[PDB]
Amino acid sequence: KVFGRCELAAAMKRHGLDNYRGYSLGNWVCAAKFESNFNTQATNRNTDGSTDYGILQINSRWWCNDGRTPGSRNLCNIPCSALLSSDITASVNCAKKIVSDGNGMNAWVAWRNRCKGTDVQAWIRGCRL
Repeated sequence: KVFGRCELAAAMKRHGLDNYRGYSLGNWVCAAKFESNFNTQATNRNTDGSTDYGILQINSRWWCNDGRTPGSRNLCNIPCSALLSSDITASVNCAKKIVSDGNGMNAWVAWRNRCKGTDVQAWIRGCRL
């Protein structure tokens, strides 16, 4: 599923990401924009042999199991394919663990390079939330 911007904002808010670990909703929407282009089916292989999955590009080395990643830990206890669903529940629950792991949203490299420090409020402009 390719989410609309306000569609994704409303779902992320419903699942408790707005101000989660102190990160405003616009931070999460901006992260998803630049990690996945709002596409739940996005996958991208990393050089270490892991892969990132889903709307928030969650990695198969620490967080989900994809069966082909050396040193896999599966800390979210979920198959990586569950993170590709049109229902973002599993991605949000895993994202909550990731953003709590010590480095905050810097775990998302596109957030750090493209969203951090910017006017992230713009990502929820116009939305009825």
